[PDB]
Amino acid sequence: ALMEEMEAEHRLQEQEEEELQSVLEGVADAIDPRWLRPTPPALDPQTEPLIFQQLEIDHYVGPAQPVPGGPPPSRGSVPVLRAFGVTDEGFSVCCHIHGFAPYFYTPAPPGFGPEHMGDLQRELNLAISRDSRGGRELTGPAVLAVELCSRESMFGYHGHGPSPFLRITVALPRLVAPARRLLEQGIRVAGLGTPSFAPYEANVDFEIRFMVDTDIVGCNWLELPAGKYALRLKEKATQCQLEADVLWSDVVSHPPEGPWQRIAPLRVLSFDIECAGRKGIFPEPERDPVIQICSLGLRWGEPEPFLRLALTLRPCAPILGAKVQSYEKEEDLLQAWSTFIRIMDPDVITGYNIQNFDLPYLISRAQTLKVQTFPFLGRVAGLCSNIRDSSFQSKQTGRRDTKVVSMVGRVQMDMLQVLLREYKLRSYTLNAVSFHFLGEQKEDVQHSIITDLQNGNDQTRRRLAVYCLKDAYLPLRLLERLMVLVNAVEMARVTGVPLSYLLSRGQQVKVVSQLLRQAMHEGLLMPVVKSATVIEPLKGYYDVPIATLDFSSLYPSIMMAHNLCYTTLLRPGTAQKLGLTEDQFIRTPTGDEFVKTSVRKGLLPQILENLLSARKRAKAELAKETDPLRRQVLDGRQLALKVSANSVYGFTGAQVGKLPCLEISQSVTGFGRQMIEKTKQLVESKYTVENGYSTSAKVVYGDTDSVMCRFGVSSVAEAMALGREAADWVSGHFPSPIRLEFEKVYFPYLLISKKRYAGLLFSSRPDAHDRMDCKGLEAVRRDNCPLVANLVTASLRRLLIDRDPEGAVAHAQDVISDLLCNRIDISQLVITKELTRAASDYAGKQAHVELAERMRKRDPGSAPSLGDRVPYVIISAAKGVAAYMKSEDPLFVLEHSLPIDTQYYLEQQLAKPLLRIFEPILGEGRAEAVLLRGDHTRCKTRRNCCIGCRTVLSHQGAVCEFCQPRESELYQKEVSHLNALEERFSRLWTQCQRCQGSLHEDVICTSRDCPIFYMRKKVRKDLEDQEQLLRRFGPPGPEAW
Amino acid sequence: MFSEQAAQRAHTLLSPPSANNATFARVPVATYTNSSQPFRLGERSFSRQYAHIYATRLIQMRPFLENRAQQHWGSGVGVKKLCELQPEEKCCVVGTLFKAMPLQPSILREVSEEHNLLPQPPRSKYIHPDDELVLEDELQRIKLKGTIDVSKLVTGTVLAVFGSVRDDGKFLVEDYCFADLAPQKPAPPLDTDRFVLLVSGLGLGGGGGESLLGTQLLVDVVTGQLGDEGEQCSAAHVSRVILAGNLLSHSTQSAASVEAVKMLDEILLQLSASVPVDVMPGEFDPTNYTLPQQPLHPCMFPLATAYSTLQLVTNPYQATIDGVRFLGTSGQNVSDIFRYSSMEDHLEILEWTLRVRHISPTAPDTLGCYPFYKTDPFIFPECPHVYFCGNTPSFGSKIIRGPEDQTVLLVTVPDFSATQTACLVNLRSLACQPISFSGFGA
Amino acid sequence: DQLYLENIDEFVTDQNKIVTYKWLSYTLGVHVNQAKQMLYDYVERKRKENSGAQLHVTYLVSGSLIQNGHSCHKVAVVREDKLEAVKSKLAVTASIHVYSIQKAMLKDSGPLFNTDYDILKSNLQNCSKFSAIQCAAAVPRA
Amino acid sequence: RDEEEAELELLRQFDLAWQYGPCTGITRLQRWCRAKQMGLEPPPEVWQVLKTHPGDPRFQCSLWHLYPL
Ligand code: SF4
Ligand SMILES: [Zn+2]
Repeated sequence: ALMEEMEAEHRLQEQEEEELQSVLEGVADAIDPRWLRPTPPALDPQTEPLIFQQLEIDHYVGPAQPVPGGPPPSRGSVPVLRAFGVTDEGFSVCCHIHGFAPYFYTPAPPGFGPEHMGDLQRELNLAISRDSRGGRELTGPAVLAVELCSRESMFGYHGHGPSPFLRITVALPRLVAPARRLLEQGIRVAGLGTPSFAPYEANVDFEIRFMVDTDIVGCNWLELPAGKYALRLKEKATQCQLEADVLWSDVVSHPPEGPWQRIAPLRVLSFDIECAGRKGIFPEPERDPVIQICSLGLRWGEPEPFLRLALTLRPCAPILGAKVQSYEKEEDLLQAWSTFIRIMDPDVITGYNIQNFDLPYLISRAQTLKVQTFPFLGRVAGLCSNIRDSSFQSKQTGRRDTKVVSMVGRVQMDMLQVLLREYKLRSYTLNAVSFHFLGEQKEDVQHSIITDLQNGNDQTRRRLAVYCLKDAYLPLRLLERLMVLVNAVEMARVTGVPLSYLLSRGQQVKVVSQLLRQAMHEGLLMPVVKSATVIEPLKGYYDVPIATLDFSSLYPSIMMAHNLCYTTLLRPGTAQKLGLTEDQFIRTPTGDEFVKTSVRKGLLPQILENLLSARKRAKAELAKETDPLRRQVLDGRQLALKVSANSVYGFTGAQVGKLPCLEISQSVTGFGRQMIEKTKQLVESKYTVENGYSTSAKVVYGDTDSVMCRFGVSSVAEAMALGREAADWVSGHFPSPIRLEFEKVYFPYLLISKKRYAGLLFSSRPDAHDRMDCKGLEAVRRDNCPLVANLVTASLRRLLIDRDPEGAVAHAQDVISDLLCNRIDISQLVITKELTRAASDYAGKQAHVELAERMRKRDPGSAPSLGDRVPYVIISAAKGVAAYMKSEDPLFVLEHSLPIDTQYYLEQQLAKPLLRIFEPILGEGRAEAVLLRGDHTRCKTRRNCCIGCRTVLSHQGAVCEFCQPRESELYQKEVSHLNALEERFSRLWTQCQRCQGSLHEDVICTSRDCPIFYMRKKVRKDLEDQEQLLRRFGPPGPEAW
Repeated sequence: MFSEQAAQRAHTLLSPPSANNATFARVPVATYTNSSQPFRLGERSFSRQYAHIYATRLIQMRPFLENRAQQHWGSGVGVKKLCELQPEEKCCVVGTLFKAMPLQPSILREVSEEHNLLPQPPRSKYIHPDDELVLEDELQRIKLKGTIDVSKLVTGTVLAVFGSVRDDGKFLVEDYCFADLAPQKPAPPLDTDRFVLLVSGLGLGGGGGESLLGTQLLVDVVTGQLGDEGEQCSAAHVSRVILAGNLLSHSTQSAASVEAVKMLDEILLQLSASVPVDVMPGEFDPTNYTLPQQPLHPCMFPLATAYSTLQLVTNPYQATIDGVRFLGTSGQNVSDIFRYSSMEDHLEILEWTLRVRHISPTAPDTLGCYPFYKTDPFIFPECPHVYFCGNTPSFGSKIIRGPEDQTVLLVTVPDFSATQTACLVNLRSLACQPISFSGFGA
Repeated sequence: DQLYLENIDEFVTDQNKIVTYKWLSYTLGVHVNQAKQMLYDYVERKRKENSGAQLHVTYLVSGSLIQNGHSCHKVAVVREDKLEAVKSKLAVTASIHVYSIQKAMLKDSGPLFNTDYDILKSNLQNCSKFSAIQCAAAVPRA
Repeated sequence: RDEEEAELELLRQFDLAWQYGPCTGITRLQRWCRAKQMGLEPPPEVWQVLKTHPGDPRFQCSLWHLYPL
């Protein structure tokens, strides 16, 4: 039920955005030369055109303007479109487009004639004026035009040809929603009675409608011809260098195919802040000041940032390779940063978690300190930034409640949002992301330490500034590594939506845009409507090669094959009346009838064919290009094409959407089942020992686009040859583009269950492997301790590479025995949970809430605040105590040497995954006894006392008289242990120094997710204890001579 | 020499039994003074970070290197700290080196989720063509480039580099110099020949028949059991014996050390009854794994400790014998440098460590060391007359002189378990002579 | 002085022991050089009158040598057939004397080490009482 | 309170000074004596303050003493 409420919330958000978006009442109002954008040259708008790449498009309402050769110089509330972008040389360009108004369609009621048209208009003009609903905000006419055209609905196959339709064009965008609703209620028209009009395309954004009508795709190049526009010389409403006014019928768009595929030199600014809050309390905007602000600006294309900057409160020591400014009072710091943001004028803004914590905090602090000119960040003069609240919730990516900051003219790309919406990870913290993606684990610092460093001397503040600069620079490294911007530009070019819409609205807008673009050619409207047989596997350990056959885009290929589309649907019981012949249509297994291409070709097959052709061209051109930039662009293009092709079906089959239809989904699933069954039967039929082949091949795994078969051969080369021959033979009988291709071969195959398999990857070399492949992540939940993942990986490696099940069993036994004897390090058993919800928001009490409360009662300074991640381990406690009462901070356990509840870890972390993995190998039930029911599964086992006899000693010697002759043997048993610790110590602390990046400076890394943090303290305590123990023996000799 | 002094007395053992027999006396040690006090630590504490042992080191070397600059590039160059530099300005900077390498082992990789990650077995030199050098003083880091050898130098070296900061942020280097030798007080001369025997790496517990026979022959020669009258008379002048590290075998560390220790105790009982013995613990000996290794506990030697000639000392054995100063180690620093540098000859490595005025320059970055805070005792206060390190595959000896009229003898003592060779050091002419034992086998 | 001669004769023939010099020195309680002279006398006088005497006398050779440009000192134990070559190779000869006598020919040197080690362990308290070098500083402490 | 607060601030500034070396794991008196041994001439006021408040962990302990570095 999440989809319906998400749709309702998005509709409410859109309706709120439409209201008061008219920025006509919203308007209420020491420089380094490197910052300035390059100086524009002398341009004459009568001989040369204007060429630029546009990034974002939006609209505002205001009085009309005297565009040459266009609309009259009026003042009516007509929409005005704005396009911000970059020229070739780097000049920011802001363009104003006039004279475009929204419109929609209605069907023609019976008996309608042209003479009524104008009368109808009058009545509609009477409606909004009479109807107080709509905010009671109107100036003049409500309907600009009523026209009659010839269109046919895209839903179903009527076969009666095009029919008359009424196109209604209204002055304002926000007036589309009210009048449309009235058209459902019927309108009293003299002679015609009170007919009703069904809405058509009445829920399409104004910007998308303009992009479809004028054929402009997102992030594509635009040309304004010479002599067709006007250049503003005075009263520039925006802060850009060039403002041009041009009518909407002269803007020429160049599609991005070939020489117009380049990317203009964009500017990207990554920024971050550092604040000095109170001890033990999460930073707040009212009282906690902002001390440091760091920024890095980069021209897109260059391999290095072109501007570094770090503004710090109080005097700071100089930095080599950047610039440092010292401001006495925080108000000057904030205003200076605002002036820097205005003058540099970046076109992409990023950082890490800047949408939720950075900008709202800065704006709140600016409001509190009474700095009036800080909020003006947008390219529109006199536009105060407004903080709004919103949320995005899904059962897979969780729930996010975030603030949103409005900045007109700039595109924000918060890396946290991109990672959330395009990846799944155990932890989304910056340190974990950096370690996972780049292999470097960064340093963590407490807030109390930062506060102490703030009151220090100049060098300490310089160190803080360096840390902030590194933290702000890391997201730029991530952006360059993942090439997020290039993929975003490719998606905006392919799907025909602006760059910003990719981070604020769902998947349906892209498919809606593509459908409208394709349908406009044939004159087909879009009516608005309201909302298997998997092959049975055989779990086990196949020690023979297994061949993999893959279907290339099974669902889109099936849709292209049999002419499955919205326009090709047949109403039941209609073929007989229409006189259709039995050889024109096909009958899907679910009981739907579809006409072949001999009558009409649907929209979806054409779209998918165009996408496949584009992908083929991209693949062909990839093999010849040598420039890395164009290679990246082509890779992004092909990836976007593949993703859009896959997502077409995801749009079509949704139960809740803008155009649901379950018949297509049922037919596609039925065809998939039938084709899988046919493939299985044919593969069984062909490879038989009867036809002279060595062994009888059979299919052991099958689901959607994956068939894993056993051919009974033991040589990888023969396996690949037979797989390719089988692929060709099977694909020689599947009609239409639907094809099956060889993929790879796993020699050691471990089949746990459905969607759970592992093996060794052979792709190119039949003799040399590539890696260890494994689906069914299993150990992926963040609440699972890393011990489970480590054990699973070790077992898989031993089973696949070593091919020794006995070795894997022995390793598992050793790990379990070590766990049951308090030998495993605490760092492996740490479970971290985030305080996502408030304490009162939990239906029942949980462990981390109680742990946080107890830590706060102990010491507020180290107590984590709400929203942070608290770690805990399950300590041993008495029976009858509540389950949530067993959690404890790991450091407290280390200090007090508290016992660890081993039974909970044994029967709640390793039992289920190990059982699932080893059931196919050792059999069901027996594997449980082998693993965790047996002797190894049990492994049974202040004054000075003799180590040997374990008796109370009257003296303080190492041993009593009874154990004297063995004393020597004890010594070699002790020092050899101490040595084994000392080396480890020497390999820990120095390591942290390498992690710190400096030798002479101190180490202040207190990260709680780095195992070295716990290990070093444990080693230090053990060293002290061992030295105290060894002092009981005699001293080695004199030390004072 | 040994042969010349041994051949003086005529052979008498190839004759029927005679009534009389010769009997010499051990040469008593005229003077001796153990001065291992900085290397002997009392109550040991491990509640500090390593940063201390770096910072003090720098502040203990700055007054030296500057003087050296005045003797190389004249008095026209003034030492300028990193934060006071300006681009394209020729200047001298004093600081430590950090060698970034990709092959340096990391605990984090071996302990993280990677675990196996196709584990790399231990191997030889970890040097890589992609290693980089970063100069660092107490405040800032700066990458180096120019006429500087990346592979030869190692981490922990303290040097003064002459050059300038280029526009890209790196430091162009024209010439570098080292601290060179310390001031030295000339040793008093002697009157008669005296010998000091150096042995290393007995390797007890290995079971090798030839190695055991060689050890037996060495024990008999030193104590005067074996040899004609001339040989016994010439060996009667050996005034001391030093056993430097690696006493046990590789497989005696976990164990079965309860037999190797008994064998070592019997050998030390044999030696201590005829000649003073000084034992230095090694890497494989039962002691802690810091660089200053405290002496072996006397409880492990019930028999040998009954005498007073036997003595157990710290790892760097800074001593004074007959007015001649000796300084030695167990060979860990040389091995670490050889594993983290492109140098091959061990004698060259020893001389290089002598010319940086530091016993273990790589410590504590790759070699475990106690975290001192008061002073770093590794720096030479006075240049020793004899510098030796045991456990090297090839015996070596070399006499060198400093720029200020010094005279140092470097000796690399061969691993006796493999080559079966020991060294005789003269104390009058400061000459080194190898001596090897071997047994037949077929 | 035929008493020790007959004792050694019975040690080698009947009991078939491996008679080194330290073993004989500890058994008869005499000075080491006198033991070596006794062994040499026995070896020389055996061959004149006995046509057999399947001995395998092993000598010790020591001296100076040139190795890797160094004036190395060599001490080695060699059999009765390789003596001439080792004499030729060494520039200066310092010590040459009888070392070991045993009737059964030895493939390697293991038995000598085992015998000497066993008799050494049997008499630890007087390890260096019969040596040719005696020190006055090393006095045992109770 | 004013004298004690000023003395605490002075001791904290002494701890955070960069020209004497690190300040972790060693008491302030030891650090001051080490600084004097090398001729750096550390301030005498810090030594007097340390000597006039003996045994109180708020003075002898270093700045990062409480935190588990
Ligand atoms: S000091 Fe060690 S534990 Fe802390 S962040 Fe660095 S590598 Fe991780
Ligand atoms: Zn006891």
